[PDB]
Amino acid sequence: TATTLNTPVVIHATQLPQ
Amino acid sequence: IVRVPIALYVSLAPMYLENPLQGVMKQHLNPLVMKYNNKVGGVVLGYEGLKILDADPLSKEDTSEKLIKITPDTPFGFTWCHVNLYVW
Amino acid sequence: GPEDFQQHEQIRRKTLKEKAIPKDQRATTPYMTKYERARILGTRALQISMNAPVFVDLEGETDPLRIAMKELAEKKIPLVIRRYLPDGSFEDWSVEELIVD
Amino acid sequence: DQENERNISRLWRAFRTVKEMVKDRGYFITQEEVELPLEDFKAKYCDSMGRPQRKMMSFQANPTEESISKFPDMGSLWVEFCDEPSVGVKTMKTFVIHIQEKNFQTGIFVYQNNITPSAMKLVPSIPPATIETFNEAALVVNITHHELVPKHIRLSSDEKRELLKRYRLKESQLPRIQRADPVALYLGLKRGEVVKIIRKSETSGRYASYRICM
Repeated sequence: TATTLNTPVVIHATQLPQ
Repeated sequence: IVRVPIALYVSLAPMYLENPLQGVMKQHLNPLVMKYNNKVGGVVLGYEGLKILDADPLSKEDTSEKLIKITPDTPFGFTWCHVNLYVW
Repeated sequence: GPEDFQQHEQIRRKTLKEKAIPKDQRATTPYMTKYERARILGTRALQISMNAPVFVDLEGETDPLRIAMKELAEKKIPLVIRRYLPDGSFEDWSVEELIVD
Repeated sequence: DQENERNISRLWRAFRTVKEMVKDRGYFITQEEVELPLEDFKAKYCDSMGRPQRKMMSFQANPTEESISKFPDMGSLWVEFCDEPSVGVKTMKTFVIHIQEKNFQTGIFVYQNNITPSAMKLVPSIPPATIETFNEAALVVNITHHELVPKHIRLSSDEKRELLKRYRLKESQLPRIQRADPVALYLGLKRGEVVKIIRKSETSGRYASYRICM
């Protein structure tokens, strides 16, 4: 699988885990 | 259990071109539940506060009509999103 | 890290806002160009052929381009043309906002 | 006077072109001064023997009121007609110290036949004043009177800013006019300042286009 239909293109952390 | 705000770049289906929030949820967020992520650093236990960014910056963030950018060679739309994930 | 991405995102969105031209001062053609009409018809046809919800009533037709032309006649196309100026500035005209021919 | 009359007439035409050049650049010259008849020119700048006394024609020009309003920082202008066929380094030194002591913001120099290459390495060495060198030749005809050559208008700073904001341009992206083509020399154009061209397009009549000097 792993098409651009089930997984986001990029996962970026906006801020530190809070 | 740590709440980790993240920014996504997800695809929107023309089937979901009418409820993009649920479209993004069911395409991307719902699969991520109970599955470890190689980016955040833990198994995602849920999500909340999914907010879709706007492709038109001048649009007030209180509006309910946002713009999604359609792929030039595909009826799918890709947009930035912000969401908080419950990570164990 | 997260803060580096946060500042990268802030710079990107600030540049985007600095490039957008508000609706009150756009100086482009009020009409819809032939290229804009053709691409809006093609994209709407792609979307409807990809099982999108439709607004106009089907008259038994099955050609997605014909359905898109019917929607354009009824001004029911939920699309926006982002006309790009040479320097990267863009004006977001709406399909209904534009006058077809 | 077999050919000395031809020399006098060529010098008079060059002087007329210089007056027109200064006036177009935006200084105060009377229309009677520009359209100077040949007999009056001979009675003014020429002696009884017929020699073209070129020391008399060195004049000083000042901006008009409209020119001052347009360009705030325009200064006086000096024009010279050296007597010797070739301008020497000593004459160039005298000219540059003359410009410095008069505090002229622009000097115009002409040379009858030639200029020594050594007198050219120090003209751009006295900022902010500038020295522009022309010849008695290549000035017997005003190259802006040619129907192929359109009307060139030097765009001010405010108009240039308005142009760049109107087209959302960059100063580099505009069409470019060389610093050494006769029109830029005629207007005394500087690098970075835009000119305006009114073109006589046969499909649209008058047409406004702009070139930048780089």
